[PDB]
Amino acid sequence: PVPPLSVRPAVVMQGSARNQDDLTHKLADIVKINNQLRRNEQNGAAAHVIA
Amino acid sequence: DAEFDEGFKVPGFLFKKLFKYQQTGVRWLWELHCQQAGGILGDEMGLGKTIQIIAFLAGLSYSKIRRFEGLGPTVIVCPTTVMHQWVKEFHTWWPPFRVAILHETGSYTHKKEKLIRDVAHCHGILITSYSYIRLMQDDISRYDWHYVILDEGHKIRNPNAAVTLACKQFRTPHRIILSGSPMQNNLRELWSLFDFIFPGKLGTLPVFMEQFSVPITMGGYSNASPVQVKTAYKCACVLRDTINPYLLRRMKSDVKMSLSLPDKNEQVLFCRLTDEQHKVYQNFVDSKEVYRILNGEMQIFSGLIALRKICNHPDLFSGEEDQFGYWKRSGKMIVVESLLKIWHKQGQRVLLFSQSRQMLDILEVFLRAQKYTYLKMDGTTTIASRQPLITRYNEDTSIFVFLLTTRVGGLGVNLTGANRVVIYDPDWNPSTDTQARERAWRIGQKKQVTVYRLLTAGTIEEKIYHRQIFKQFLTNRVLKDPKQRRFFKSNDLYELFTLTSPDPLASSSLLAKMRARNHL
DNA sequence: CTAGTTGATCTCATATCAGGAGAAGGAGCAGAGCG
DNA sequence: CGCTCTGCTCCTTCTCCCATCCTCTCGATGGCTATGAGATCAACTAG
Ligand SMILES: Nc1ncnc2c1ncn2[C@@H]1O[C@H](COP(=O)(O)OP(=O)(O)O)[C@@H](O)[C@H]1O
Ligand code: BEF
Ligand SMILES: [Mg+2]
Repeated sequence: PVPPLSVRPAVVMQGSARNQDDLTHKLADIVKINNQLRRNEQNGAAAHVIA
Repeated sequence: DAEFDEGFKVPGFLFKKLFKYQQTGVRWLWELHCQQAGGILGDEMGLGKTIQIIAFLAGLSYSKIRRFEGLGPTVIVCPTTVMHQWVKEFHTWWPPFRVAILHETGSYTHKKEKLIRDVAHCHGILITSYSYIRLMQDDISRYDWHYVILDEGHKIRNPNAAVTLACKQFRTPHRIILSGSPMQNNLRELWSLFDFIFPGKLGTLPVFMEQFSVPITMGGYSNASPVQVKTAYKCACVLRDTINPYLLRRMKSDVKMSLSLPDKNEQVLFCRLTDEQHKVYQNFVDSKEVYRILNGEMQIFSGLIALRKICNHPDLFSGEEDQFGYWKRSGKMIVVESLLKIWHKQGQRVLLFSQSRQMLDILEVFLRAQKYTYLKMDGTTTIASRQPLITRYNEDTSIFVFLLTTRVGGLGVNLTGANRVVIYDPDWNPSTDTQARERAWRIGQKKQVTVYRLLTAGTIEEKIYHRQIFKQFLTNRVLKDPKQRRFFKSNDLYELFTLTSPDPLASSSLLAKMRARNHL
């Protein structure tokens, strides 16, 4: 379960740079590796790579 | 009439019109029908695959073979520029067919779902586009079509594109692909095509990749050790054997003598960057953005596109007679201007290709700066006018140059009225340019053709040329012979941001084949 | 009605040290029945 | 008479917790993740 935006608000700094929450960065890592694992299982990858 | 093995007759007049290899192809299509398999008409561009398909379908309707009595409702999926080319060829070759178009242009003027329904219930040929197959799979697959010919079927080459998943939803066994280049970047594309015509032959993409793609590829890198070369040769032989029954790929060298085609040249000009073009390129390779690319911080695509623009023309920094896209600022346009001058005085018609729409606009402004009469067809020109445009160019010779993007101006269109063709800018994909150059040297070309490929020497373009030579060698390893010379001209690494301006078998044939294969 | 142009939208394709305290598991083992 | 089934102890992890409220300054944070061709389509902008 990925929480809503209220639990991880993207606070705007003095300028326009929108800083993301720690939860959002972590979910970014999770989605990155999840997509990476999904393609590695779908396409050519070694068993140790998938592991 | 000509009669084949079981009950398949093709009319004598329709058959007499064909060539020897085209009737070999009609035969091959019908053995595919008999075995209820699909296949790839891989005859390279211009040999006539529309005619083999139409002749086979006509003989399928005319033979009244036995669910469907004769020919059922078939769908032909093709690039948008050739839907009306297909309709024209059907109406001249086999007029009894009802050939609808499923497109905005179309001819229907009612709900499209109604058109699909009617063609399913009167056994017509529904000619649609890949976009429509993606968009209307809800309706296109509720009707049990009899054939699913995909023209330029290499649009199915990505196993994960939505078009690919859509086209693989037809329940029918009689899947056909027309593509004179059914392998463009790697073997995954071949797997996708064969997974459409016959899902199981090549295995799941897991097995295909591990068994074929990694071996066959790793034996083409320059540094490949001999053992790994021999493994690649063995695996290529196995793959060719496996796909032999379902690929029919004739070239214009086994047919050309039997086809009365004129001579062909394929020169590659190495243009020179101008001093200002060189200065922009040097200041971009020295720019910090390239440094960020080489460190993995930023995406390579941005820098690649910037360099391609620089070699095309310095439209990055737009420098009277200094308007945007002035021809004298780019070396390739200097070469093109000289070539157009000579060819115009030689009374000849040219086919000018470009990967980029912006560069095509620059070349249009350049041609109008000259007095040359031209004609332009990119992805923005309305589809309904594209076949008229082609017809215009082919019919009246006052029009001198035909400005084309390789993506719409390549890919199945017949432009034999053209005589000279210059590929202004290379593409990463070799086959884009193969098909663009084959737009001229086709059945119907009565004059000698020469193709000019413009590369800026020592620039990104030469590297793209090396990439596509490597890809073409990997393709030739598994289409024409498994004994391909290793690509040694480079290691094809991420230093393409550097400017380097120049200056019953009886168990013994079987066992012998096994000892052969294993000894390798 | 008829084309044609123009945005928007979406698909696709290009590359390589000055804690503590308790609770839980595990292991060594002494020993009791007892098969 | 050799195996099992305890169940006691010593050690080892292992994990949790460590007053309340309040004021101020100071340094870092950047995160940036493209591009374009083609097709589709729906709305004007003319006819
Ligand atoms: N046997 C033939 N007789 C007459 N014309 C032919 C024959 N075969 C092909 N053609 C013509 O050659 C042209 C090119 O063939 P086409 O089917 O467009 O090539 P591809 O195989 O690349 O699709 C077509 O316009 C077609 O009319
Ligand atoms: F493959 Be094309 F039809 F020449
Ligand atoms: Mg064709």
